[PDB]
Amino acid sequence: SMEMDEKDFAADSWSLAVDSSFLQQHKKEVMKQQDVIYELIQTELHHVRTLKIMTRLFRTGMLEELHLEPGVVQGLFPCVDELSDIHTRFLSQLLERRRQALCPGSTRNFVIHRLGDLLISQFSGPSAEQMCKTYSEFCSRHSKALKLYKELYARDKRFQQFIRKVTRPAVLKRHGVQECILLVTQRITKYPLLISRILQHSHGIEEERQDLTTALGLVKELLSNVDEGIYQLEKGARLQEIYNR
Amino acid sequence: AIRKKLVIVGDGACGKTCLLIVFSKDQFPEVYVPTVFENYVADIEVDGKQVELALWDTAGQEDYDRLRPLSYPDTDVILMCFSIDSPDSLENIPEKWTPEVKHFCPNVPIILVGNKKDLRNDEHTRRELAKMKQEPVKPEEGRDMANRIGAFGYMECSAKTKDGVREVFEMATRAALQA
Ligand SMILES: CN(C)C(=O)c1ccc(F)cc1Br
Repeated sequence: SMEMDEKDFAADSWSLAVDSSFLQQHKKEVMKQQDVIYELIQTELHHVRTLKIMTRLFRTGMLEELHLEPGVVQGLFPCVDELSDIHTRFLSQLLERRRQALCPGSTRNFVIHRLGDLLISQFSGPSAEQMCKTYSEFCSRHSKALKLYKELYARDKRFQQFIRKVTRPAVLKRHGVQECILLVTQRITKYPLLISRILQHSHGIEEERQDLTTALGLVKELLSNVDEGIYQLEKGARLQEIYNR
Repeated sequence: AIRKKLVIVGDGACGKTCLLIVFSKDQFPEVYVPTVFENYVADIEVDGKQVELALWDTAGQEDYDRLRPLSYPDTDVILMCFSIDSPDSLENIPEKWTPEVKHFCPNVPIILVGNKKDLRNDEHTRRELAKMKQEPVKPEEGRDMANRIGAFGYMECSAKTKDGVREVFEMATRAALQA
């Protein structure tokens, strides 16, 4: 992540991020709604950071330092460039909505009143079709990526040294290769939980309540389509094992 | 320090997310309780042994039968949760959660955990449950279910007050270390 965004989302909540004199100008219901929107953006910033560790630290480091067989790096990090493009674009829209809402003279005081429309746009049309295609592919290749990682770490000395080197810093404690893969697979199922809680505190404006209700339905439709489109790929699986599913 | 993996399972109302949040911060949040939990790697020393215990939540995956199992590879210990204020969450343990965990995590120890133990003697909880001819889960009902399902053990805790939370994760670490 870049320092400007890390600092903007360093606080544990929106109520601790804004100036206390600005917080005191709002009703409790607005504070509750803003705290959950802040958690959605903060966790999205961390999710894009997980994807950058996978593309920049691991994938590109293996290509530039190691002598792996062709197709091995793609097997460890399936769809990571596509996932990075989807979420970096979504994060850009969330951060621009926050930036437009800032009070003049402030880099921290804002209220986002219109998130629903942004979520309907993200979870409909071509961006939803790309999310469905990419997660159906990624999640079907998840078990294979973990098995490939374990085989390389146990048998290739230079690979083991590389992993131990780049994951030694304390800031990588939660972000080993296998941890990154499961953080990405679990991201999509966090959205309904966050959206439902924002919706609970968005009844003040009926158009906003309706828009978040529509967004929640679109997110659940996407998840149901991805879940129905998954079948774990296995290296060396025979056709007979596949058609006898 | 050896690395071990813990996964918590249970119904949406069992309090699994809150339990992981309270343990990982050693505090019940005073300003904002997070809606979701990403992951965490806890440094735990139990009976003289140092372990890095990676913690994972299955919240949000309950309705997605092909996404949910992706949380299980290489799990070393399962916390199988129910809420003491919800006998319905306890009824779903033996024939939904238990067969799934035994299938994807063979031979992995399961600790059955009764969450929200502070609500056992809460008057509002007792009034609400009595309308459906129910009462808070009794300790013997929890122990009997743990015995029936082949659990390694039965424990209770309250994420709200933190009582019993440290003991659950220290025991899970001991279970993860056993042969
Ligand atoms: C085909 N395949 C990899 C599985 O059924 C599987 C096995 C174990 C596990 F912990 C998660 C899964 Br998903």
